[PDB]
Amino acid sequence: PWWNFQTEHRQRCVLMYGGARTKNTHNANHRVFIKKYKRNAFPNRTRHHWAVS
Amino acid sequence: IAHWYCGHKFRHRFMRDKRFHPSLQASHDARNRF
Amino acid sequence: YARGQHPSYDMVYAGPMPEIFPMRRDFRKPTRWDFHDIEKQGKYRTSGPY
Amino acid sequence: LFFLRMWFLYGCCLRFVLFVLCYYMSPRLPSSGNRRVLYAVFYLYNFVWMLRCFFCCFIGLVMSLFIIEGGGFVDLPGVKYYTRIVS
Amino acid sequence: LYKGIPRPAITNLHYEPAWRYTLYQAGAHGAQLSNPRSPFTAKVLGDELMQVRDIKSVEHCKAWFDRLQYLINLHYEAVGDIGEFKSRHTRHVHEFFVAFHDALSSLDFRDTYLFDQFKAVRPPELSDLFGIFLEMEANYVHEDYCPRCSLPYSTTRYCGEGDVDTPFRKHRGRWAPHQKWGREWYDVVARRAEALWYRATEDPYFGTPQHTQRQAEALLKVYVQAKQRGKAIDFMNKLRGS
Amino acid sequence: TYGPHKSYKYTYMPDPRKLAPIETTQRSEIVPQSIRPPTSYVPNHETFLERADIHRLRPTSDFKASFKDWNDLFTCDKRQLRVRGIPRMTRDAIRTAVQAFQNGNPPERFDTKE
Amino acid sequence: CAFGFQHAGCRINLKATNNPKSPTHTVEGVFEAVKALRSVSEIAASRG
Amino acid sequence: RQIRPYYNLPSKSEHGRKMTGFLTPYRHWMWKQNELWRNV
Amino acid sequence: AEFKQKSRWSSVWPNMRYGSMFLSYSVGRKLPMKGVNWVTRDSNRLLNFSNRYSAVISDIDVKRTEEELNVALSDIRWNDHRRIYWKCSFCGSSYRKNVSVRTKYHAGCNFCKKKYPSEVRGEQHGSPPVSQAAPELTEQLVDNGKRDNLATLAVTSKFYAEWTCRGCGGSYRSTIRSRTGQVEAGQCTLHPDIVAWSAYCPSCSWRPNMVPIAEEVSRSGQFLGLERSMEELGPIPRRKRLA
Amino acid sequence: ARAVIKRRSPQLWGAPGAPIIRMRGHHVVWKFQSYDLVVEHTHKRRNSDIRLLHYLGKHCPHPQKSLWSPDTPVAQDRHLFMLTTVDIDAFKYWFGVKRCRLSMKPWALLAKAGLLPPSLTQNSKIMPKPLFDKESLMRYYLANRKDEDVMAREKYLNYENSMVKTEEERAAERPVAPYL
Amino acid sequence: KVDSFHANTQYQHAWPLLSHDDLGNSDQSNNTKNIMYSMYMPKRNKGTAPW
Amino acid sequence: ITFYSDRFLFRDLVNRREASYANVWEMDDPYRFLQTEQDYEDYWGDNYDVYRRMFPEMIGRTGEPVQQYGQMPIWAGPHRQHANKSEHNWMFAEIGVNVGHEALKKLELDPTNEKRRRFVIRQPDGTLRSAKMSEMRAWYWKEEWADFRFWAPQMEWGIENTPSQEQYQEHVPDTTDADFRKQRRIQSRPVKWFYESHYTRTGSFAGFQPLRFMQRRTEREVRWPDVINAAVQIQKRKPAAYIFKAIPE
RNA sequence: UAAAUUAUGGUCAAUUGUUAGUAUUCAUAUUAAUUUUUUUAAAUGUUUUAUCAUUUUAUAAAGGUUUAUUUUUGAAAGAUUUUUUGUAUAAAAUUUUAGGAAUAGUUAAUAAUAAUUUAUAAUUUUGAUUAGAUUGUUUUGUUAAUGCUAUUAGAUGGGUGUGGAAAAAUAAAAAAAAUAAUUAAUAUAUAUCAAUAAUAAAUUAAAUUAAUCUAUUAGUCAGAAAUGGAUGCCAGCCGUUGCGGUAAUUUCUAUGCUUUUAAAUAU
Ligand SMILES: [Mg+2]
Ligand SMILES: [Mg+2]
Ligand SMILES: [Mg+2]
Ligand SMILES: [Zn+2]
Ligand SMILES: [Zn+2]
Ligand SMILES: [Zn+2]
Repeated sequence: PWWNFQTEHRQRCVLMYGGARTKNTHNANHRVFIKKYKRNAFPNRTRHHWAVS
Repeated sequence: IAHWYCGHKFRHRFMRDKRFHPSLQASHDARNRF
Repeated sequence: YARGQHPSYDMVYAGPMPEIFPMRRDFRKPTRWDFHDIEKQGKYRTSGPY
Repeated sequence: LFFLRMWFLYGCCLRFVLFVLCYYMSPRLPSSGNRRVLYAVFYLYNFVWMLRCFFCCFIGLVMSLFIIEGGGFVDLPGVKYYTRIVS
Repeated sequence: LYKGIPRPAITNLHYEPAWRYTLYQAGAHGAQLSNPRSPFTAKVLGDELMQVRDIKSVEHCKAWFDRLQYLINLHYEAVGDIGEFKSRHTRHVHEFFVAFHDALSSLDFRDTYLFDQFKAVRPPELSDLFGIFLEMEANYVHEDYCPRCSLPYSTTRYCGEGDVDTPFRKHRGRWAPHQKWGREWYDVVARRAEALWYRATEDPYFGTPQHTQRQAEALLKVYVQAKQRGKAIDFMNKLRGS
Repeated sequence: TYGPHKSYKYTYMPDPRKLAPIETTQRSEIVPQSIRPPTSYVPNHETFLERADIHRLRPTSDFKASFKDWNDLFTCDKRQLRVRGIPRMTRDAIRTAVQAFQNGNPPERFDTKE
Repeated sequence: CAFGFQHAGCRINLKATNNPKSPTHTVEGVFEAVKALRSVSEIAASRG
Repeated sequence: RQIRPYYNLPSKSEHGRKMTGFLTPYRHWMWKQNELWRNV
Repeated sequence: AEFKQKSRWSSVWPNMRYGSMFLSYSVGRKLPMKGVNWVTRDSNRLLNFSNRYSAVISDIDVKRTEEELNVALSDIRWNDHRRIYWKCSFCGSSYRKNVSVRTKYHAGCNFCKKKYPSEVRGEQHGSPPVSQAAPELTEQLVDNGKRDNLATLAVTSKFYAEWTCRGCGGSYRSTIRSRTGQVEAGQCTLHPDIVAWSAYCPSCSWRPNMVPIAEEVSRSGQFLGLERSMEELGPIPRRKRLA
Repeated sequence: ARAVIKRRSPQLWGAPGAPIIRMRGHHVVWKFQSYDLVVEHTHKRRNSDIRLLHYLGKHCPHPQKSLWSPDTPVAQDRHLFMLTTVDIDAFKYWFGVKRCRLSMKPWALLAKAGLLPPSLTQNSKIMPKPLFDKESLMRYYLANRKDEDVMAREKYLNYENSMVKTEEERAAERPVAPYL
Repeated sequence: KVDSFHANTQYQHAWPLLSHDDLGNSDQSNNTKNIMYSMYMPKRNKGTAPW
Repeated sequence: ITFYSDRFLFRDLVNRREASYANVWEMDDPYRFLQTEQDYEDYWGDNYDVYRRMFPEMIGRTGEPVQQYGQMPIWAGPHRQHANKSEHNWMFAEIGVNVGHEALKKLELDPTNEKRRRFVIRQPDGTLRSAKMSEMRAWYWKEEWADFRFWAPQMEWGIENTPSQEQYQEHVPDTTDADFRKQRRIQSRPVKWFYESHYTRTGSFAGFQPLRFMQRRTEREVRWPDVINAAVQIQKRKPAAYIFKAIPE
C-alpha cells in the first residue's frame, strides 16, 4: 500500500483491494565520494572525476 | 539537488546542467564551448 | 420546441428558492464545552465539544 | 544546511571509533571555559583516520570505544562531531 | 492530384453499398445460444428446456418464500420463549424481509430476476404481507415485555440478553436497561404502524394496488391495543372516507 | 524525527453478515476414507517402513517405535509426522509410501544405497 | 477566517524558510493580497 | 520417473548400476493394464 | 512458570476461521482489555440468575473448573470473560469456552453447533427424528447416557457422533446423515455408497465393501466401474442441431 | 546437455520448448497465498517473466463466504466460495492450436471449471483401478457399434468445419436475377 | 509480473475483497466499509480522497 | 460564473414577442417549463404517486435468470465422477482483452451480446450454473451510486456512521441510550430500511476526505511550542499509573 | 473581424514548517528511508537406460562495459505417412566526469587474396581515444505541478569447437520418458533475504482453534510547564538566538509541573 501512511500499514504481503505494488527503493541513501587522488594528479589526462557521477 | 552530485555548492550543479542546455548546444554558431 | 422557436425557460431564469414556511427553532443542544461548572472540563477528561 | 561538516562520517550517522587522546579546548569567545575534546581514531577501508570530537558523554567507567554522531553546531571552532550519550 | 500513385480501387467501398459484405452470421461460431431470452434460442430449445434451465431461479424463489413463511409462523406473536433463554422477536423477520427486498431492488446487487418468478412461487397466503407485519406489530405491544427489546421484565433486566442478533449490544458497549411502557412507546408503535400502512401500498414488489380489510383491521387492532383514542377516531373517519 | 503525526488505528466492530452461520460439508462425506488392511507382503507397519526404506537420506526403518501400529501409521498426517520429531525428507517419504499403498501401489522400490 | 473567506488558499514566499520572514510582513502581505482582490460582479461590470 | 521393481533382474556388475531395466513378464502384463488407463 | 520449545516460526500468527472472532494476539490489543478489572457481586453472580440461565448452570462443569483453573462456581458471573471448562449435557461433550459468549451469544458445544442438518436452516428440517425413522442406530451409539438425546436428532442432521463399529468393536467418528445415506433436498448430495462405507470404522471398512467388486470381476472375467451406468441404461426432449 | 546438470530443478528435452501451463506463486504466509495460472516454457530462468507466452489469471485458494451475494436461504448457495479468474480464448488457442501441456493443479482447476475432464491425479481410493479383457471388449463392440457414415459425419463436425451452410442460406446467397 | 513478492499483475483485473482470515484488521468478522474507504481503495496520493 | 453579452436574450425575446396562442390557458399553463422527459423527471421525481406510473421502467422489474449449463461428459465415468463433487462453490469468471473492461460493463452484462462476459458457478453437488447478477457485478471495481436530486443519501463519515477510533482516536462505550458524546437521548434501533420507504433510499456517498481523520499534507500547525501538532490528532492527556489488578486472570 | 442554447455533459490540479533591518532557494518542520529498544540459515542423493558405455536434463552472483549485447527451428511442442515452405548473425536514437587532446594489426576496394596488393584511408574539439564512476530506454521518493531524487538480476577471449542453441563446474520453490504423492500449502542449523516485521498503547472480553509476548514519553529561557538549594563566564548546557559575573525562569539537583500519545538522537 504505497498510498497508505507508514503508521497506517497493518501488513505488507499483498495489495488488499488493488493498485500498484511497487518496491520502495530507497533513493535517500547519502552516497559518498572518497577522494583517492591528489588534486593535480588525477590519473586521467582530459576529464577529472572528483564527485559522484 | 543532491549534495553529492557535482560540487558542494549548488552553482556547481547548475553549471554542470548548463552544458546540456538545448539553446546552448554545440553547433556551428556555438562551438568549442568548454 | 423542435424547430427552436418555443420560448426557452432555462433554469438560469430561476432565482433564489425562498423559504416559504419557517422550519423550526434550533435550541442550544448540550455539548461538552457548555457546562455550569468547569470542573468537568479537564484535560484528562474532555478533549473537545464532541 | 551544511554538508561538508560531516566529512568524516562518510554517510553513516554513527561512526565506530576508538579512543587515544582526550584534552581540553577553549570555545570561541565570549563563551569562556574549557570543554573536553576527544581525539579519536578509526579505520575504514584499510585506511586510518583520526578526528577531534566533542566529549559530551559523561564518564561512569573506562571506555576504549565510542560512537561518533553528527550532532548540531557547537561554539568550539573546528570540531563538528559529538560522542553518543551514555546508556 | 494524378502524380505519384493511382487511386486505390478500395475507395469504392465508400461510394458503393453493394460491396458491404458480412460473409458469416454474427454468432455463426456457436454463440447462437448466448442470449437466454432470444426467440431463436427459445425456439431451438423448447418450453420444456426453458423450464429446465429456469428451475434454478424457481427453486431460489421457493427457498426464499419458504424461509420467510417459516419465520413468520415462528414469530407470529412477538412475546414468548421459543428456546431455553431466547425470546421471539419481530426483528428477525424484519431483517429477512429487508434482505429479500434488497436482493429484489437494491442497486448494489441487482438480483431482480427473482421478481420474474413471483407469479408461480408467491404463496396466496403471503400475497398480503404487510397485513401480516401489522398483525405482528399489534401482538408486539404486550405490556409484560420491554417495548424496545421485547423481553420479559421478570426474567431479564438488560435489553438484548439472550438474543444473538441484538443491535443494542456492540462489542465494547454497555447493557441497556429494560424500558417501561408509556405513551412515548405507544406513539412509537403508532408511527411504526403508520409507516407499515404507507409501505403496504408504496411497495411495488410486495405491496397491493388497493389496501386490504385485513390490513385495516390489523391497524385498528394496533391503535386499540396501543390506546390511541383520537388517532383511532381519525383512522376510522378516513376509512369511512376512503 | 519526532515521529508520525497521527497513529491511524481502527476499531473492531463485529459484522453480523460475516458472523452468520455458513453451510459446510465434510470431505469424508463426499469421499469416505479407508485404511488398507495389511497384506502378506506387508504384515505390519514395521515391515512397511522396512520396505519404504530406499533412500540413504531417508531412514524410514529407524522410526518403527514412533508409529504405534498400522492404524496410527495410516492415520497420522504430515503435521503429526512433524510434531512427532521426524525430519522433513523422511516424513514426506513415509507419507508418499502410505498414500501409494492406499492407492494400490505397494512399496516395491529397489534400494539405491549400494 | 476573520475576513470571512471559506474557499481560499494563501502562500507567502513559497517555503517558510525563504526570506524576508517576519510577523509584520506576514500580516501586511496577506492584507495587501486581500485588498487587491476584484469581485466577480466588479469584473463583469468592467468587461461590460 | 520409471519404477524399478525389487524383484527384477539384478545386474551382477560392480562397474555400473545394481539393477537392470528389464522386468518380469507379470510386470510387463500389469504395466500394460496401467498403460491402458493412460490411453483412456 | 511455563517453559516450552520455541522456534523462529513460532512467532507466526495462527489462522482464524470465519466463525472465529477478534483475537487479542498483540500487546497493543491486550492492553485495553487488561485495563478493566472485574468483580462478582450479588447482582453480578451467575447463580442469582438460575431462573434464566438454568441451561448454562446445567452445562457448566462443576469439578474440572475448580482444580485446573482455581475459579469457584459461585465466583463465575453470567458475563464472565475467562474461558472455563464446560460439559455439554445434550451429548456429554467436554470443551472450554467463556460464559460471556454463552449468555450474550449462543456459542456452546462445538458438536452441537452442527445439531441441525443445515446451519442456516435450523428448524426447517421436515425429516423424521432418528428415534422414529431408524431404531437400529440408537443401539450403536457410545453408551454415555446421552443416547436418547442423540436419538432425538433428525435422520438427515449433520451431528458428528461416535459409533462402535461391529467390525472390530472400535469407537470411530462419523456423521448420522452420512450413516443413513439420505440428505435433505436443496443440499449437496452425498456419496452413493456412503452407507456401505460408513457401516464400519475406517480400519475394517475396506474388505467388506470390496467383496462385491471381487465377486463381479470373478463372474465377468473383468472389473469395470461402469456397471452402475450400464444398469441405468438397461422419451426425453432434446434441442435441435445447427450442424 | 550440460557439463554439470542443475540437479535441483531438471527437466526433459532441453530448453526452450513445449509450452506448459502451470500455477506460479511466491512462497508467503498461507493466509496471503494466491497463485497465477499462466502458460510458460518448460524451462524458466530466475525470473518467471522471461518466458511468459500468456497470462491465464489469478487463483485464490481460500474458501470465502459470498458477501457480494445477498444472504440467501439456499444451502448450496451459502457454501464457501473459492474464486478463480481464468481466460478462455487464450487457453483454447494455446491448448488446441499450439498444443501446449498442462500440470496437475491447473488440470484440476479447469476440471472444476468444466473446461477439462478430471485429471489423472485425482482419484477415489474407494474405487480401484480396473482391468481389461480383449474378449469382453470385443463382445461389447459387437453388442453395440455405431454406423460408419454417422461416425464419420460426427468426427467431421467435431474436428473439421462444423458451421455448415444449408440450402436455405445458399439460396439466399445466390446472385439475383438482374446479373444472371 | 508473475511469481514475485512485488508481482503486480493479478491486481490489474478486478477482484472481490479477501476476507478468509485476519489480514491485519480482523477482516474475517469485521464490517470493513470504513476500512475499504480509508485504506484498501487506492487514492490519488497519501491522504487524498479515495480514487 | 459566466459573462454573456448584454444582448444575449434577443433569441428568446423574439420568440416570446412573436409567440401566439389559441386560448389563454395554453399561454399560461403551469407546465410550459417542462419540455423533455428529463425535465418531467426532474419535476415529478418528488412524489412517488406520479413517478411510479409515469416512469414504470425506472424500477428493476425483470432481470437475468439463472440457468444450468450442460455438463461435459467424462469418459472415465464413475471413477472420475466424484472429482467434480467438492464441498465448496467454485467461481470462475472469464477475462481477456475484450472482457474485463469496466468501461464496457453495460455491454458485458447485456445478454443481447454474443461476446458477453462468461461466468461459471460449480455448486458442491457437482453441477455448474450461470452466476447471478450480483456475482457477475462482483467481478468489477465497486462504485457508489447516489443522487441528491430528491432525497439525501446516507452520507459517509458522519457523527453516527464513523466508529470511536475514527471519530476521536479513543474508545467510548457503544450504548443505545445516554450518549452525551453523540448528542442523543435514546436511540432505539429498528432495521435501517424496513419502515422507511424504498425510494427514500438513494444510495451513499464517500468520495471525499474526512478532514478530522485523514487529510492531505499533514503538517504541524505552528512549529513552537512543539506540543501542538496537525489538526487530525485531537487527544486528551494520558493518565499515569491507571490501576492494577490483584486477580491474576 | 460575432456573439449563442435546444444550457454544469468528455468523471476532483491545488501549495499549512513562529520568523527576527535588507539582499540571496541554505539552522529547527511534514512525508519517504536509515538509526536504539536484540524480528528476520540460500538443504543435504537429479533421474532413466542396452553396463566399465550410451540416451534426457542451456544464463546465480567471478571478471567494470556510456557510438556497447545483436541471431536460428536442425531437439522439443508436432499430429496417416512420405514430402515440403521459410530463415538469421545487420541496424537507427537516447550515453556519465569541475578545470578537455589526440586515438590505432587500423578505413575502403578487391577475395572465400594480400604477416608482402591497390588508394590523396579511418576515429575526434558537434568533445574522440585511454582513465575514473556505474550492470543501459515500463519499476521509486517528494510536489498542485514542466522538476528533482531512485531502481534490479543476469552475455567477461579462445584453444578436437559437443549441441538445435555454450548459457556448460555448489547454491529448488523448476515433478524431469509407469498415477511415487494431492488431507497438500508446516518451513530445525550456518550465511542472508523482506513470509523479513508493521497489529483495537490501558476500563465491560475474545460467536476460536487459546496458540506468541515489555522500552526511560520527552521536556520545563525564547515557546505547553519551575520553585528551593549548590555552582558564580567555573562545572556545564546548546535545533536556534545564546546561557553560566554571587535573585541563573537556559547548569547540576530535590520536589512539583507539562505533553495533540507511544519515544530519544543523528545522517
Ligand atoms: Mg555527503
Ligand atoms: Mg571503464
Ligand atoms: Mg547573569
Ligand atoms: Zn428492555
Ligand atoms: Zn454437545
Ligand atoms: Zn472397525
